[PDB]
Amino acid sequence: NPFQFYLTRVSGVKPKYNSGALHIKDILSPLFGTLVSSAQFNYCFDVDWLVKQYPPEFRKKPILLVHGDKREAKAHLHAQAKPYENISLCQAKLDIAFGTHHTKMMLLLYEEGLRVVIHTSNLIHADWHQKTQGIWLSPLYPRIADGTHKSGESPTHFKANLISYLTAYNAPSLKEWIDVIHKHDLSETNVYLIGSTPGRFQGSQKDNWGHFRLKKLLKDHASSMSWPVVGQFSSVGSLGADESKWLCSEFKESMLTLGVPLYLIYPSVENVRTSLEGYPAGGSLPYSIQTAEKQNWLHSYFHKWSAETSGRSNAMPHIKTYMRPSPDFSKIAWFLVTSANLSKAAWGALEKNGTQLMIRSYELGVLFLPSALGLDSFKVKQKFATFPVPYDLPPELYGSKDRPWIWNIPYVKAPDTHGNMWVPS
Ligand SMILES: NC[C@@H](O)c1ccc(O)cc1
Repeated sequence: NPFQFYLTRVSGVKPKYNSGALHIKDILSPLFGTLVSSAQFNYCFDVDWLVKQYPPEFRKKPILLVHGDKREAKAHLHAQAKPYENISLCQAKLDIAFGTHHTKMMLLLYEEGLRVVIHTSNLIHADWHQKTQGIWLSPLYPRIADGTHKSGESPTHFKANLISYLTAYNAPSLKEWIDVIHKHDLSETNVYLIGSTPGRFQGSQKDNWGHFRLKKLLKDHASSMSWPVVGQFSSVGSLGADESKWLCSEFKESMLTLGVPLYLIYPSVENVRTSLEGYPAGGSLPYSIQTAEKQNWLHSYFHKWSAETSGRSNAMPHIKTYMRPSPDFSKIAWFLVTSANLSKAAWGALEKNGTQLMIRSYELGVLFLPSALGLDSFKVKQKFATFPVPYDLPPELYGSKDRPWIWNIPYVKAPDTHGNMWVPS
């Protein structure tokens, strides 16, 4: 299995749909390595829950929480963490308004080596219970021989790219992690790192982050041959008065680069209502009416969540993925799993006559390119060489009575899976 792409365990589906799936407890298990230290990058944290996910033998090893919380939220997290002597915090600078530290990553230092986990879940119980989430698991990276001269770099430049991603935080606790990474051999890595960090980026720096980073990698490492672009996310930013301000102009331009139909997959109200969680799934799909009403044009692109292939049509998506399938959806030019939702905040927007890329947030994903395996395309695994696309293809268009889930309006005409309504207030 060259991909090491996994879905999270979902409670309440037939065990067969969990056979290849991982829970955070599986990831932190002693079978994965003898744990020495770890760093947990994320957005939302439940500290008490998090510590319980570690096996008892490792619960006392040092843990760094890398978050972007400010003011009261920051003190609240510090409070959550106070009781546990072994936990430190690193607040990621967020100098631009409306930015978040949204990246989900685990750095796991073991006696036997190092593991990097890049994924889509918050460190709270409900993100790992009944949601469709994605995980990339790196191989066990060995420590570089105490007396040898090697970069420990991969053909994909993962080691250096990860270091540059961490370097951008300018944070003392991350420098130690940077030092740990320097000391390991990451050469077996076959994926590309695509990061976002807060900044306004000029000249050659534009290629470093966000959608320009992706455009850059697709230009250098993909080959060109009508192939659609598929985008799949759980949050939607304000994209502009029409499709030509950002979505189809700079954003799609990056995505269609190689060496045109746009499908956007986003849960409808019906998807959420009939889900395993019901309407409360909607708490993690924060599309607000203020944003939606500004951009009714967008919803023509929306397609339903459907994941029969993985038994997860009722497990609402918190994963985010982008890909480039062939016209019959049987193969793909590339696949990306990332924390980046469909927002300018996450991906970048061009400013100052198009000489500046403005990103608001930290995001991180892994791009799977066939060339990194010495292929030209991946065949799509039709039943979750062959890439495990986690939802059904082709995607299904919203019906005429369908609506995009909007989290801050009420739904009171029809009860959900648990006989409940939704009245946010
Ligand atoms: N459910 C908490 C809410 O703040 C939220 C919603 C969506 C996310 O991706 C992360 C957090």
